[PDB]
Amino acid sequence: GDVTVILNNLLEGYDNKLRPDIGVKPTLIHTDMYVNSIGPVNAINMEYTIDIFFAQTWYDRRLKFNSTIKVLRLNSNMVGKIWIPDTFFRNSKKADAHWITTPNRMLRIWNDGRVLYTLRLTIDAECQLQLHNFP
Amino acid sequence: QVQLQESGGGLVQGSLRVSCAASGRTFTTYIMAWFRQAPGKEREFLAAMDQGRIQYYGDSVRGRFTISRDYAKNSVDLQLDGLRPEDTAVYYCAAGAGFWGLRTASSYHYWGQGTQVTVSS
Amino acid sequence: NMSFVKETVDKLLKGYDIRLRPDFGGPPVCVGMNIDIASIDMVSEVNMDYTLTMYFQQYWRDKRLAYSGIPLNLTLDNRVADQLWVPD
Amino acid sequence: GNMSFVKETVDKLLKGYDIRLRPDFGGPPVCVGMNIDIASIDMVSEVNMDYTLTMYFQQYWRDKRLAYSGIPLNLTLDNRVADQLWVPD
Amino acid sequence: DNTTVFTRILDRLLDGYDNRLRPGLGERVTEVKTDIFVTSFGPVSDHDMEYTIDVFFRQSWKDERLKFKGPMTVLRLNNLMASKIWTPDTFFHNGKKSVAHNMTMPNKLLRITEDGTLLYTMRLTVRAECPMHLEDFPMDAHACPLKFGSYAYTR
Amino acid sequence: DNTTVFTRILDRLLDGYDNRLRPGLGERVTEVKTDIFVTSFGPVSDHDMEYT
Ligand SMILES: *[C@@H]1O[C@H](CO)[C@@H](O[C@@H]2O[C@H](CO)[C@@H](O[C@@H]3O[C@H](CO[C@H]4O[C@H](CO[C@H]5O[C@H](CO)[C@@H](O)[C@H](O)[C@@H]5O[C@H]5O[C@H](CO)[C@@H](O)[C@H](O)[C@@H]5O)[C@@H](O)[C@H](O[C@H]5O[C@H](CO)[C@@H](O)[C@H](O)[C@@H]5O)[C@@H]4O)[C@@H](O)[C@H](O[C@H]4O[C@H](CO)[C@@H](O)[C@H](O)[C@@H]4O[C@H]4O[C@H](CO)[C@@H](O)[C@H](O)[C@@H]4O[C@H]4O[C@H](CO)[C@@H](O)[C@H](O)[C@@H]4O)[C@@H]3O)[C@H](O)[C@H]2NC(C)=O)[C@H](O)[C@H]1NC(C)=O
Ligand SMILES: *[C@@H]1O[C@H](CO)[C@@H](O[C@@H]2O[C@H](CO)[C@@H](O[C@@H]3O[C@H](CO[C@H]4O[C@H](CO)[C@@H](O)[C@H](O)[C@@H]4O)[C@@H](O)[C@H](O[C@H]4O[C@H](CO)[C@@H](O)[C@H](O)[C@@H]4O[C@H]4O[C@H](CO)[C@@H](O)[C@H](O)[C@@H]4O)[C@@H]3O)[C@H](O)[C@H]2NC(C)=O)[C@H](O)[C@H]1NC(C)=O
Ligand SMILES: *[C@@H]1O[C@H](CO)[C@@H](O[C@@H]2O[C@H](CO)[C@@H](O[C@@H]3O[C@H](CO)[C@@H](O)[C@H](O)[C@@H]3O)[C@H](O)[C@H]2NC(C)=O)[C@H](O)[C@H]1NC(C)=O
Ligand SMILES: [Cl-]
Repeated sequence: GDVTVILNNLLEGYDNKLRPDIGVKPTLIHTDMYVNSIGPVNAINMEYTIDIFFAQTWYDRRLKFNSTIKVLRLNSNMVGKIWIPDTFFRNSKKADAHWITTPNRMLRIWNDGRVLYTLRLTIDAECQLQLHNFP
Repeated sequence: QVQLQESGGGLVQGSLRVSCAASGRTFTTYIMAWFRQAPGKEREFLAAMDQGRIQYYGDSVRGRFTISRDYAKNSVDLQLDGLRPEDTAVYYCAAGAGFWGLRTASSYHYWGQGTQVTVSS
Repeated sequence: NMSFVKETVDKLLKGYDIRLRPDFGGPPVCVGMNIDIASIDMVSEVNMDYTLTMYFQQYWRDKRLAYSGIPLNLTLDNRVADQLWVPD
Repeated sequence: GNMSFVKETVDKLLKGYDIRLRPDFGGPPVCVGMNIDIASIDMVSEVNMDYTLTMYFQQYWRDKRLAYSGIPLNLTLDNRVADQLWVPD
Repeated sequence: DNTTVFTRILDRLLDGYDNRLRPGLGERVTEVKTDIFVTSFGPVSDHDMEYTIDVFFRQSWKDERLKFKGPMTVLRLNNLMASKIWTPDTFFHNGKKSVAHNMTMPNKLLRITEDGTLLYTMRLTVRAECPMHLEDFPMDAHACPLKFGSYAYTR
Repeated sequence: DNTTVFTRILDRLLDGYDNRLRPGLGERVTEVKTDIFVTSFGPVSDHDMEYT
């Protein structure tokens, strides 16, 4: 298959331990977010729940491919195969991805080497409330 | 009022089976034990069985005496094999919570009347 | 270039014994530790415990992982921590 | 049985063992006997409308692929071999 | 090199080793010497009729397959080596829901002596059943058990 | 053995199979016929605005 050989060529010699532009320049990650729902605000624990689709776009010249196909649209299988940013939420008391039925993640690689990586998340983030004027 | 009846033979020349039946209280969650008292000697621990079907035995009677429990009938049985002349004694059924024990008689609150057993060569 | 960095990392990870600590027969390995306390959440009287979130960072020296010709601190993907030795 | 002999026997049994296929994949159904030892029942809850049950659940079946000879004793293997062996779903 | 000899020793020990078979299988009984250090006796929950206990659970046994000659008598190895060898399948009969801590790493240690004596200790939090008789409550006293043994291997 | 033919069939089926690509990629739209059998309609949590 054309897509199969393209993927094998892209992964041939690829090192997911190293970020793109390890010694050249910083990797630029364009971030996008869709808030499905801001869950309840638990004032006792100083936290609120938020459900989001979190998307990150960047460039990896190792994943450039020349072909009539302009974009490879893939499920969560190659998320662990390619390098992924180690984005983490600083003010998260507890966060978890979604795994039903399969991992709620999506990958899309363009011929120019642009990688779009989206995933569903539910985060319990802390929020220090000043309750002087409550309610 | 709680009672612990015992039954079994009195004289052997040898195998035996001494049974003990409880009344007035369900001992499903208690440890049921067998003790022995010879003339002059102090009461000693022969065997015990726990709610988890775990069996504890004294060193003198390990591998010879076998303890079992029927939880439906609320009874504890002791099969005796390889009897010897020094096994002659009064055998006591007991039930308890095993506080500080499983081997000390003081941990058992309920006691049977005792059954004589004698071995003759 | 990235090819030289890839070769250096592969050379470092080749023949690395995760079972042995940095100086298995030698003197003890010195480990520095520092903590950044992100928050303390639930000091519970009934449970007699507290919840503590932190960035816990350990510092040590492993001469097996020394490299030359790359004037950079290589921040590797966190998956390689499974391949490398770390304190228990 | 000697250690090396038992090792070779187990390796022979597990070599070429297709875990994806049930013990008699071709024709007749495989018979599975089951036994339970109830360790405890803990929390019969009206609020949650459920009860908690701890048990030893034992399954018994026959796999002709795993038959061996020359070792009269039964082989109790490490529990990680269950991942290599087929078991009922 | 200092570490290459120990790497060779470990490779030799694991060469042909079958962790599925207990030591002395089919020829002798594996004798496991055990001890417990209770780091903290957890709180008792009367409602659940249970209690918690945090323990260093130490086991030790002889494995003639793992004897070696080397620079040192004892190899204080990483806990990863434990999974590559046979270890007892000890379990708590009256345990309800126990935890084997793995923060930051698996809280285990394995030490192999030159003669083939293995020491293997774990950090555990055991939540065990403690049935109670509450007729004398609150002036009652209990004897909470902690019972453990092999799951698969008989006497 | 009787099951060796099925083992060979499965090995042949998985030989060269790429599970990263949906069936009929670049040739048609993958049609998934779906259905649900509700074995038990769980309780409704009014506090969470939720149901199992
Ligand atoms: C202390 O001890 C703890 C207990 O040991 C320990 O926790 C465990 O840690 C391990 C290691 O970190 C965890 O393992 C990972 O789990 C990830 C998923 O996590 C979610 O799911 C698991 C349950 O996992 C099942 O479900 C997922 C989702 O579908 C599957 O992806 C898994 O394979 C697995 O499926 C089986 O089980 C299902 C039922 O559960 C069955 O339905 C199914 O049929 C399978 O039998 C949950 O446990 C997680 O929750 C917990 O952890 C989170 C995170 O901390 C907490 O927030 C939460 O509260 C829970 O505590 C969570 O829900 C896996 O993705 C991951 O595996 C990928 O990476 C590893 C390498 O890291 C690969 O080896 C592995 O193959 C996976 O990669 C392949 O697949 C991904 C996904 O598609 C690809 O992106 C990737 O490229 C790669 O693809 C290739 O291979 C595939 C086949 O392998 C192939 O299909 C592809 O096509 C391709 O070729 C890994 O398994 C484990 O979950 C933790 N928890 C438990 C309870 O075990 C803890 O870390 C220890 N702590 C410390 C400090 O040491
Ligand atoms: C739902 O229920 C199912 C069924 O009970 C359960 O499945 C079992 O899950 C476990 C955990 O994922 C599986 O265990 C793993 O199995 C693979 C298989 O390896 C063999 O694969 C084939 C043969 O089938 C051959 O290639 C060869 O024989 C392989 O040995 C192992 O590879 C896994 O090993 C790794 O993890 C071990 C535990 O930590 C390590 O001891 C071992 O060294 C391996 O380490 C990995 O990580 C290291 C870094 O941490 C890395 O350095 C190593 O290189 C390596 O990558 C592991 O034993 C088991 O097979 C499943 N059984 C099945 C599918 O039948 C599900 O997990 C369960 N889901 C839940 C609980 O949510
Ligand atoms: C390997 O395991 C099998 C299965 O456990 C062993 O066979 C079984 O041996 C026991 C003990 O002899 C048999 O049970 C006993 O039977 C009598 C008479 O029915 C009964 O009074 C006892 O209470 C007890 O149940 C059991 O029936 C038998 N099982 C079968 C299927 O024949 C076998 O001996 C083991 N081999 C070795 C080497 O240990
Ligand atoms: Cl709210």
